[PDB]
Amino acid sequence: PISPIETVPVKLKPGMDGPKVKQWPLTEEKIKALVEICTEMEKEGKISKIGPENPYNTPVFAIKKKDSTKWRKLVDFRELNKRTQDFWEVQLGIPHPAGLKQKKSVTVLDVGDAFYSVPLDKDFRKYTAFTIPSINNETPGIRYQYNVLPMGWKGSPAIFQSSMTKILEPFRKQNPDIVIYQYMDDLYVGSDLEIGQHRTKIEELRQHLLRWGFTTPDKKHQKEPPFLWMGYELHPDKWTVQPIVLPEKDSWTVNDIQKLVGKLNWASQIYAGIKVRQLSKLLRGTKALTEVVPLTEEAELELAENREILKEPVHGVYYDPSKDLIAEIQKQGQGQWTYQIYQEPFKNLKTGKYARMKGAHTNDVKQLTEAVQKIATESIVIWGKTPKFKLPIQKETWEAWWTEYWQATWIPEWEFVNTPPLVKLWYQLEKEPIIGAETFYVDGAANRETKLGKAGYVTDRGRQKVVPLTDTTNQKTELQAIHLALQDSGLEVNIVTDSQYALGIIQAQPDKSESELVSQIIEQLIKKEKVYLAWVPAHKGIGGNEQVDKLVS
Amino acid sequence: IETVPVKLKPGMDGPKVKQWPLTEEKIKALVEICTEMEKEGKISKIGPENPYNTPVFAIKKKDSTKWRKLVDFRELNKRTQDFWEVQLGIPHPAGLKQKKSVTVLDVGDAYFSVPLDKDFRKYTAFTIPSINNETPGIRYQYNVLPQGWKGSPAIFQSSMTKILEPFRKQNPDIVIYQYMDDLYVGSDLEIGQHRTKIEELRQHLLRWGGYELHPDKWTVQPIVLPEKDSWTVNDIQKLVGKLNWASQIYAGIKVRQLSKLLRGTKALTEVVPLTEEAELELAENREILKEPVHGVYYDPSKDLIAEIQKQGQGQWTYQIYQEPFKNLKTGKYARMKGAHTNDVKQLTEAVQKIATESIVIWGKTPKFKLPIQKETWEAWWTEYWQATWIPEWEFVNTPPLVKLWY
DNA sequence: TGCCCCCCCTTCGGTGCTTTGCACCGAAGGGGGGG
Ligand SMILES: Nc1ccn([C@H]2C[C@H](O)[C@@H](COP(=O)(O)OP(=O)(O)OP(=O)(O)O)O2)c(=O)n1
Ligand SMILES: OC[C@H]1O[C@@](CO)(O[C@H]2O[C@H](CO)[C@@H](O)[C@H](O)[C@H]2O)[C@@H](O)[C@@H]1O
Ligand SMILES: [Mg+2]
Repeated sequence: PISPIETVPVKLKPGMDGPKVKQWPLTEEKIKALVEICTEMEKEGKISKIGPENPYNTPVFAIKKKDSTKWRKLVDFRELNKRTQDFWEVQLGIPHPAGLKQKKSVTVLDVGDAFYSVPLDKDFRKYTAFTIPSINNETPGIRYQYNVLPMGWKGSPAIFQSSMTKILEPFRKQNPDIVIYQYMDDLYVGSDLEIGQHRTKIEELRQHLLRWGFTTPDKKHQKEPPFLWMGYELHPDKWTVQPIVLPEKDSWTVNDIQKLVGKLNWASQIYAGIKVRQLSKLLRGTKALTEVVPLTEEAELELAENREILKEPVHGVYYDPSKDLIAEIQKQGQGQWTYQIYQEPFKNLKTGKYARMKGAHTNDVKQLTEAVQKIATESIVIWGKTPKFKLPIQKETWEAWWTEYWQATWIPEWEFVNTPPLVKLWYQLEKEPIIGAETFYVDGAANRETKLGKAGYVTDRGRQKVVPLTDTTNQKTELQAIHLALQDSGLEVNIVTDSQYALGIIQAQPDKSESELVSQIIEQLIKKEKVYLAWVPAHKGIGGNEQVDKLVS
Repeated sequence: IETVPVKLKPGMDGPKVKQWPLTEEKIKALVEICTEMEKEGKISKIGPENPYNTPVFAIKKKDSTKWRKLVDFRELNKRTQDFWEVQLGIPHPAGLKQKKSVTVLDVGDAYFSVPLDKDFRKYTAFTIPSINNETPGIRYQYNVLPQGWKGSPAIFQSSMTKILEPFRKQNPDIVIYQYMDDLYVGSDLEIGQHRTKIEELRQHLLRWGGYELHPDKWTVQPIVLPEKDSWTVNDIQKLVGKLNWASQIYAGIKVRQLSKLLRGTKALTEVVPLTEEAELELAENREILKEPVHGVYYDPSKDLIAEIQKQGQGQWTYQIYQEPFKNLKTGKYARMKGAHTNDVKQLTEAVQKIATESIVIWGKTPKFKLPIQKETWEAWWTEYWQATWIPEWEFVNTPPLVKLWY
């Protein structure tokens, strides 16, 4: 049926008119699919015949529903969508089963022909004009317009969800201890009533939906576990993902690897330890989706590791609001982190991973802090609170980081957990110059227009060096000059530069970088005992710096 | 009443900013608050055909246990028409910063007695989120002058002055400044006699519909140079770099006769004696750094900018300026929250006190340059916010080339 | 040959800097998943 809910007023964008796009050819199996849908949507009043005074059109097609023996009608409203007003979408996220409480009685219902039970603004219907082909050659076609929400229109999902929300609200208020998870036309209904009273409330919910035109076919009325919901399986005490099948291939195209990583990312919500760094490395610098990419040795290993993890059966548990949330993080290498969120040990609510490189130069402590921030946000979304953290970093390491890093940084309540590899600072610059250490005055200049430069140093022990550099930059020659001083110095060194840029990077104490040259500087910094790094202004005649700047020019 | 016609600035559209996640206790409060406002007609339930949105969250003061709804209308206020162009702005009184004590009162509720132009209401939409996205968001828009909107003090202008004019006659030497939803009221009365005419002011207001500031101890911290008996090459290098930067701010500061103390390729720890002409140069530079800079005046047509630096051990330096190197105010914020541990809390508190000082002194908040990663700030700042206003800010990572402000 | 949402990984183009490349950021392209 068609809901008697008031329609939602909708506009085209200012200046714009309607679509005018001739129809294309379809199979006979799909023409008879739609004529059966379309003379029958007309009898129930979902569409109406029109003709030549309405100048608009938009092409139409059908795909097979995932239930087989049923077809989904779709119109290619790409043109109308562009000239239709913007909407504020009210679907703000996706419910997750780790946010659910244990319930004594559970039911899953789905509304039938959801979109077609919601009417469309009277004044907007004429822009939904289309035509049914019937073998193209035999007849020009029959023109209709939508009286209800069409599948493929930009505004249909939001107008349905908002309509469903208004219809549900009387029932929610009248029944505050029945949880209704509402995603599109899919309703999860849990309660702590014995199944008798529960099914009374269920049939009363369905009858309330029916008065407002929303059927709930028995076909999609789940009454017993395991419930199929949002891609998962809900058992009474636990939940699982529906089975994940990864591609297996002799030869891999870029698109195959793209699909592989996406599935692994989906699996990572419950399968701990998933890694995709080396498989995704294969997608860089590629230029086509059909390009055959051979797997590197490292990608084969990573895929094999994931395949071992996935052959194991896993489950999540549900949320107990009387117990604390606990998040534990482990380091995996190459900027990869994996985490589990639980309340009782060895009983995961869910898992996840963090593996983004923010910045050209960073360190493990920064990335641990980012992983904490992602977990904190995800916990607010799912449970409305942040968890207590268990982290593989020691209090002294963190304390040394937030006193010598100049940016404000923080991490909540956390308990140190000894799960190597531990997160650590890989070097620390001295706060003061070092007695007995050699002093290097470093400098490098480059020619903006020529690409050619030089890096070099002068030394309080009389040492000097200049290396010529080609196809370089100003900032590179300054980094290179610091590279030389670290290369030719002993275990303890004092370095004076005039590049704020180079000071900025190194003083942040990075341990990884997208720059090979910065990576070289980092490996040298880690092998040293003590390093004091000092800045001076250039071209003000200051001893050491002036002499080296002479030598580089 | 009659609405006042309101416009966005030419060629600008309304705000389109996504709601961010909220805790359980903040969502419940917003649901409690907004259902009451809907019942009183102050807001209306809307749907997705309104394409605008503004984030909403909630704050609770340490002293005031009740939750306060806070709509982040920064985007909308930027796009709203000027009201100084239409002559309905609020003049700032110079005397407020002179007063012994200033108390801040939240009078945003008075706005809810005046309706908003029906054609402007759609720009005020906001969306309450759902825990675990159990439901779609719930959308409202205002029917009255919104709290946090810069047009509300301007439209309510004529009315607030008439509510306040008996108090203003009765008490000539107390000065009252409206800024957004806040009344900043200052006087010279005793530390606790001042508080009682606060309470009389509030009853007169409660008739129709924070903590005590103390400006005469908002001391400036100048640039100061180290004092030692002995100086290493590194000390002189750092001191020459510190004054070479400061010469962009001050006039006639010189390094020529400390620089050549370092002629030659010297070790960083070698102790160089001080010439008489280097003590000449230093003791004098101490004096230019002593007293403030000549030629620096506030311009109300230009923006205020604020820079902050973490210095450690709980302390935070800041500078407020409009043109670079012409500081209207230099300062040092110190915490005493207890444990010394939380950088984000200290910086959030520092921003509120610095912005409070600009309101008292100049009448508007500065645009902050914050020494913090964007996503570290956004993970935590609403936890510590206590003001009904929100300043504009941006995120910088400037390493300290020199420790200029210590 | 459709629509809306969330997630991750990669690429690209805009912005500001007392710059001449560099680092940051948001959008857009692919993938996963949901209805
Ligand atoms: N590929 C898809 C799947 C779903 N939907 C939207 C329109 C649907 O009406 C609604 C609900 O999805 P369903 O699978 O439940 O389809 P229907 O409710 O329309 O029909 P049925 O009775 O088979 O459930 O979500 C869509 O636009 N495109
Ligand atoms: O923190 C920046 C972040 O906040 C948003 C809103 O969530 O923008 C707000 O803050 C900006 C900085 O002051 C303002 O310019 C803007 O008007 C205000 O809405 C996001 O847009 C932005 O990513
Ligand atoms: Mg359905």
